[PDB]
Amino acid sequence: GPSVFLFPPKPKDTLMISRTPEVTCVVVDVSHENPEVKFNWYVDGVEVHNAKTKPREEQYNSTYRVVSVLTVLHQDWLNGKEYKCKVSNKALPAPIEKTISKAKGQPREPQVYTLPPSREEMTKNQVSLTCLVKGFYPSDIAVEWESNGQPENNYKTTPPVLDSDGSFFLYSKLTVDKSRWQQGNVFSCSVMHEALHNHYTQKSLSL
Amino acid sequence: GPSVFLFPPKPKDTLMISRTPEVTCVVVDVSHENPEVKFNWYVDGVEVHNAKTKPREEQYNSTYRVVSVLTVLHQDWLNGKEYKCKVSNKALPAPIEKTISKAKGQPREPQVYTLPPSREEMTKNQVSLTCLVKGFYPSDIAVEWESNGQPENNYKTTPPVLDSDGSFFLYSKLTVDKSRWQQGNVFSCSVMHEALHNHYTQKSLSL
Amino acid sequence: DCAWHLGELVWCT
Amino acid sequence: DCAWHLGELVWCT
Ligand SMILES: *[C@@H]1O[C@H](CO[C@H]2O[C@@H](C)[C@@H](O)[C@@H](O)[C@@H]2O)[C@@H](O[C@@H]2O[C@H](CO)[C@@H](O[C@@H]3O[C@H](CO[C@H]4O[C@H](CO)[C@@H](O)[C@H](O)[C@@H]4O[C@@H]4O[C@H](CO)[C@@H](O[C@@H]5O[C@H](CO)[C@H](O)[C@H](O)[C@H]5O)[C@H](O)[C@H]4NC(C)=O)[C@@H](O)[C@H](O[C@H]4O[C@H](CO)[C@@H](O)[C@H](O)[C@@H]4O)[C@@H]3O)[C@H](O)[C@H]2NC(C)=O)[C@H](O)[C@H]1NC(C)=O
Ligand SMILES: *[C@@H]1O[C@H](CO[C@H]2O[C@@H](C)[C@@H](O)[C@@H](O)[C@@H]2O)[C@@H](O[C@@H]2O[C@H](CO)[C@@H](O[C@@H]3O[C@H](CO[C@H]4O[C@H](CO)[C@@H](O)[C@H](O)[C@@H]4O[C@@H]4O[C@H](CO)[C@@H](O[C@@H]5O[C@H](CO)[C@H](O)[C@H](O)[C@H]5O)[C@H](O)[C@H]4NC(C)=O)[C@@H](O)[C@H](O[C@H]4O[C@H](CO)[C@@H](O)[C@H](O)[C@@H]4O)[C@@H]3O)[C@H](O)[C@H]2NC(C)=O)[C@H](O)[C@H]1NC(C)=O
Repeated sequence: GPSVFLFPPKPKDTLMISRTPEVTCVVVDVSHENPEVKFNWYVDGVEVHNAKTKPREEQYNSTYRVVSVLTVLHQDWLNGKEYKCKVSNKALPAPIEKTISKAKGQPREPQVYTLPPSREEMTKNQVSLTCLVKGFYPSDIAVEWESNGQPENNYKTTPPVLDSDGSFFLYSKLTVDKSRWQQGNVFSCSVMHEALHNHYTQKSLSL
Repeated sequence: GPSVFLFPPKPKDTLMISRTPEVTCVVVDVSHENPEVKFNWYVDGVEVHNAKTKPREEQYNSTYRVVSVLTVLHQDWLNGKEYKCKVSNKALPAPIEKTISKAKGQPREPQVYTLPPSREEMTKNQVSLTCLVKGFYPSDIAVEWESNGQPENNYKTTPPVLDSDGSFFLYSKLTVDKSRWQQGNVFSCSVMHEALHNHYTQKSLSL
Repeated sequence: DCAWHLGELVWCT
Repeated sequence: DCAWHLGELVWCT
């Protein structure tokens, strides 16, 4: 029988007004003999009709993958509205329903602190620039780095770790050439989270 | 039918000569009709006989949980020897075999750097002491904190993250009362890994 | 006021 | 030489 998986929108799509967030209802193990799948979408119980079906995709393992996409309003998602996707198909004795929404809990503003490399590190080829993002809730966040308005892609960010106070924290490490850091260059930690003023804040790091 | 899960020993047990590491072969979904399970252990193909069976445990969901424990030698584990557990039971068409051993790849020594709390964090009631452990391989490690020889339990450590050079790194955050920090108290980050001299290293941090 | 990430509009209060 | 963690013997080369 078919299986269903309901995915939330990307953090950046919900936090940036210049983007369009969407919920994706994925149906796997759809059979070749009965691929007709009916979707019924609800938002807080009220049925909606603006969803679109993505083109069917052959998986080559004897099944299809049928997907429905529902566009959501930034404020509707951020306000904790619930999205339910009901999936009906002939091979399904009874319709399958999945529900997803933002994590419930009072949102808390992340504190962002940039931390320079250790004195002991000043002898290696490349130095590490740290950015501590703590005290945030929910865990939905986006962290990036830049210098002179240009994006720095040489970084790794730990997944959010649940702190002892019910909030989340994480660390992001950007690795650069000692020269750059030594020269006084300015590097920044860009963080996007719903609880920040304008869902944004930048923290600079240099000498 | 029963299912089998083979677990590696704890990092601290393999790195400390004062401890005894062991591999654990757990068998779940054992039936009441046929609870008798035979174990055959091997180390690099050579069958061994010093394993012990833990006392049987009723799971209350209609099945038993049968477990076998094999003690290993610190050097055998660290040297990449393979441990295979074969499980036989009348409700199993053919014996089940699982194999586990240390992660393969040249071991690399972790670089440990302690990072003080951001000056911006001093407005808060408690502060964050960071410890960056990077460039290590394999990911098997143990990180703890202490002060005046006494263990500090108020910390959280990120899971190891795979870096761009094939090594792992992580961050550990100890939260202390701002007063304690501003008073000159010395805190240390204790790291245990196979590539460190004597599997240990300690890095201090103070005002 | 507004916030911008690499030129892109993020949000405005 | 050896290494000790909180008094416990870790290892000796
Ligand atoms: C037949 O073949 C099917 C396909 O197989 C092939 O694809 C590979 C992935 C492998 O599966 C390989 O064998 C083949 O080459 C196969 O389908 C798979 O079936 C699995 C079990 O039924 C199913 O597992 C679940 O996976 C969930 C996570 O899925 C996401 O992540 C994986 C990778 O991490 C990815 O492969 C999936 O496609 C999902 O990816 C997410 O996709 C969404 C929607 O597109 C993205 O969100 C939207 O993104 C758009 C842009 O694209 C917009 O941004 C929009 O706003 C967003 O909403 C999202 O970004 C993306 N994330 C990632 C990380 O990629 C698990 O969550 C789930 O786990 C739960 O349930 C299980 C039980 O089932 C529990 O054990 C768990 O604890 C948990 O509760 C579960 O594991 C796979 O998802 C599915 N793969 C695909 C591609 O559909 C099928 O089963 C085969 N059948 C047979 C009989 O052989
Ligand atoms: C009937 O009930 C069974 C018992 O379940 C009970 O708890 C709940 C489930 C209740 O709902 C109730 O049913 C029961 O009261 C139930 O068994 C479960 O079956 C699961 C599926 O078959 C099985 O899942 C696998 O879990 C693996 C991880 O297991 C560890 O983590 C879980 C959760 O944290 C923990 O419960 C387990 O006990 C395991 O814990 C580890 O145990 C080892 C060995 O003892 C420890 O290591 C040793 O520790 C000692 C300590 O002194 C020494 O240090 C020594 O040196 C060490 O070796 C280890 O520390 C400990 N870790 C943790 C974190 O606690 C997953 O690995 C596995 O997933 C993998 O494989 C599958 C399939 O290939 C993939 O899908 C995954 O992607 C992944 O690759 C899988 O999820 C449960 O583990 C099992 N629970 C128990 C307690 O055994 C049974 O299913 C029920 N049956 C029915 C019909 O209902």
